[PDB]
Amino acid sequence: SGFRKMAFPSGKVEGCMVQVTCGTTTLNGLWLDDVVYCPRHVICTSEDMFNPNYEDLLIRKSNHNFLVQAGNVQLRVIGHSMQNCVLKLKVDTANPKTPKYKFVRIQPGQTFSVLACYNGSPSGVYQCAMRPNFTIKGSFLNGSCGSVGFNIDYDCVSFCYMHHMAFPTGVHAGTDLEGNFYGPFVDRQTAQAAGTDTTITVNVLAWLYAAVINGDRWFLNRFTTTLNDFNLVAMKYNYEPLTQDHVDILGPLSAQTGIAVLDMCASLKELLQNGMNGRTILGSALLEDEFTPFDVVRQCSGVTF
Amino acid sequence: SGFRKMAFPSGKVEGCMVQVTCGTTTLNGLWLDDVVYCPRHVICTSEDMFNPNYEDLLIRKSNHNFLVQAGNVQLRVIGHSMQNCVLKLKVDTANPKTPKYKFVRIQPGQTFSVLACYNGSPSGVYQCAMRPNFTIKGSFLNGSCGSVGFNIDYDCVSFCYMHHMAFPTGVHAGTDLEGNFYGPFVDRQTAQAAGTDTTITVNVLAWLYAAVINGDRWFLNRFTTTLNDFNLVAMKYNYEPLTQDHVDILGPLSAQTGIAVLDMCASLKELLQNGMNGRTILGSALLEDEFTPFDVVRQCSGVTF
Ligand SMILES: *[C@H](O)[C@H](C[C@H](C)C(=O)NC)NC(=O)[C@H](CC1CC1)NC(=O)c1cc2c(OC)cccc2[nH]1
Ligand SMILES: *[C@H](O)[C@H](C[C@H](C)C(=O)NC)NC(=O)[C@H](CC1CC1)NC(=O)c1cc2c(OC)cccc2[nH]1
Repeated sequence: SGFRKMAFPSGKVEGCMVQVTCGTTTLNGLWLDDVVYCPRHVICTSEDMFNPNYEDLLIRKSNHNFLVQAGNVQLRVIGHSMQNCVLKLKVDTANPKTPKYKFVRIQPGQTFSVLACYNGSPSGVYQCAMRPNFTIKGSFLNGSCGSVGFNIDYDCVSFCYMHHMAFPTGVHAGTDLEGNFYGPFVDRQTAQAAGTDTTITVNVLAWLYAAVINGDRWFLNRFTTTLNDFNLVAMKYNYEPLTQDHVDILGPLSAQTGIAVLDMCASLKELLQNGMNGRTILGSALLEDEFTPFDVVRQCSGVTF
Repeated sequence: SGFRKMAFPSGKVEGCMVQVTCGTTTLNGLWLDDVVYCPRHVICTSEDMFNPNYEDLLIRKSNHNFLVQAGNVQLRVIGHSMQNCVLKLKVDTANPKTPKYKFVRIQPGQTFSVLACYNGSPSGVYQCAMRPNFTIKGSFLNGSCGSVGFNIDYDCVSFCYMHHMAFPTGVHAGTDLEGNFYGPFVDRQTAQAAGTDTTITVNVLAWLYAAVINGDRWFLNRFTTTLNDFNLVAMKYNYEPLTQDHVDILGPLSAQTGIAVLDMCASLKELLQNGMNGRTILGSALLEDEFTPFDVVRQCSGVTF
C-alpha cells in the first residue's frame, strides 16, 4: 500500500565510514577489514587540483601523513597505495563491523542508495540512479567525497559508487570502488562535459507496472505496439531504446499484472505524445525513471535484509 | 549541490527492531533497554479485529505467549502491559544497542524517516510528512505494523511514529510511542474516514527557498503581499493558513537568500493562480510540501549525526 522512493537501510554501511585527513583536506573513507578506501585527491592541495601528478604527490606522503579517525578512535596507517582514482590505506586494526560485502561496477539504469557523509559522519540516505550519461543526481556538499553508494542483498552489501565531484546542474560523478570513474571524467579541475542524458525507458515501464499494482490505471489504453514502432517514438523523445533483454526483465511484473510488456509500451507511447493533461501517476506529474523493475518488486513484495 | 528527499541514517534504529509473535500474528517491535514496544493488536485474532476488547484479550495472555526474537536470539518476556494502543513487553535482556532516545509526539507538517520492517527485519528507509489530516503517505505491506518513524539530532533518536494501519489511497495511520493515535483513528477494522487533507504552506515556501539556494529562480516575481491577502489565496487552494510563527520559522532561510518571506508568498501566490506552464522546480512539476524549513537547512548546510 503506497509507493515511495525507498533507500536500503544504511546501518551496515554506517559502521564502515571513517574520516581521512592528509594535510588540510578532510573527506570520508570506507573501512573494510584492515583497509580504508578513499578518493585519491585527499593528497592534493588547492593549487594541485588543476593538474595533479597523483603518482608524484603520493611519493611525498608517508603513512603517518594520513590521519584516519573512526569516531573518536584514531586508526594507525601502516601502508598506502593507489588503485586508479582511489587510495587504499592499510590500517593496523580490522573493522569489527565489516559486513559481508562485494565491489560491483553497476550499469547505467541501475539504482543504489547513497549514504551522504561529512567528516566521517553520516548525514542522510537517499536512492539514486546511474544515469545513461554516467552521472547521478544526488545531494552533495563540500566534504562529501568518499561517501559511497550501495545495494543490499540479504546480508551482502554491494558497494558500487564512491563520490568524487560535482558539476553545474546538480550533476555528480564518481568511481566504482576499484577507482575507475563512471563515464569519461577525471579527478581534475578542468572543463568536463557530461554527455546528453536520456530517459531510462525500462525504469519508466517498471514504474507504470508499480502504478497498476497500486491502483492507478487511467493511462492503460486499448492499443498494442511492436518493439520496433515503439523504439521509433522513444528515440524522438530522448528515451533509451527498449531491448528484448529489457522486455524479458519486465517479465515477472507483466505476469503479476496481466499487462503484456508491449501493451504497456503502447500506453507509454501515448503518454509521451499527448502528455498527462493535468493528471498524476503515483502522485507524480512527470514520468519517473529511477525505479528498476527489481526496485518495484522489492517494494511491492516486501523483501527484507 | 542538488536537492533530494533524504532520510536519516537508520543504523541506530535498525539495532532496535525485533519480531513479536503472539499466536498466529507476527509484526515488529522496538527494543529499548529491557522493554519491547509493539502495537497491541498483535494479541488479536482475525475475527477479533472488528471489535476487540483489548483489555479482555490481554487477560488471556501470559508472558510466555509472546515470542520475541532479535535476529536469531529469543528474548524472554517477563512482564507485559498495555499503554493506549501499544504493548510494552518487559524482557530479561537489555538491548545493548539502545541509542540515546526520546519519545516525541510530532505536530502536523513535521517530517520524519520511516524504517519499514517485516518480521523484525528492516526493508528500506524513506522520509514522510505527518499530513494535516494526521495521516502519512508511506509504503507499507502486510506485516509492516510496528515499523517506526524517527528523527535524529546528533546522537539522540526521537521516535515519533509507530505503524498500525493502512486505508484506501495509500493513506497510513499510526500512534506515537505512548500509544496514542495521530488523528481520530482506532485500531479497529471499521469505517474510518480520514479528513480532507490540505497542503502544508510553510513546507512549500521552505522548498522554494531550497530552489533558490540551488539555482532555480524563474518563479521569483516582482511583487509583494501582506500576510492577510496571501491567506485568502491559500484557503481557496486547500493550503494551510500561514501564521506569523511560520513566518518566523522561515527567518533564517530568508536571511540566507535575501528574499523576504512575504515576497516568497507573492511568488507562491502566482504559482497557484497560473500554474507552472510546463516548467519544473528542483526537477518537480508539482509544488512539494514534504520538506520542513529545518529539512532544507540540514540538507543545504550538511548537518551530520
Ligand atoms: C570532494 O569533497 C568534493 C565534492 C564536491 C564538492 C561536491 O559534491 N559539492 C561540492 N570534490 C571536488 O571538489 C572535486 C575535486 C576533486 C576531483 C578533483 N572538484 C569538483 O567537484 C569540481 C570541479 C569543477 C570544475 O572544474 C573546471 C568546474 C565546475 C564545477 C566543478 N566541480
Ligand atoms: C499491521 O501489519 C497491518 C498493516 C497494514 C496491512 C499495512 O500497512 N498494509 C496492509 N495493520 C492492519 O491490517 C490493521 C489491523 C489493526 C488495526 C487493527 N487494519 C487495517 O490496516 C485496515 C482496516 C481497514 C478497513 O476496515 C473497514 C477498511 C479499509 C482498509 C482497512 N485497513
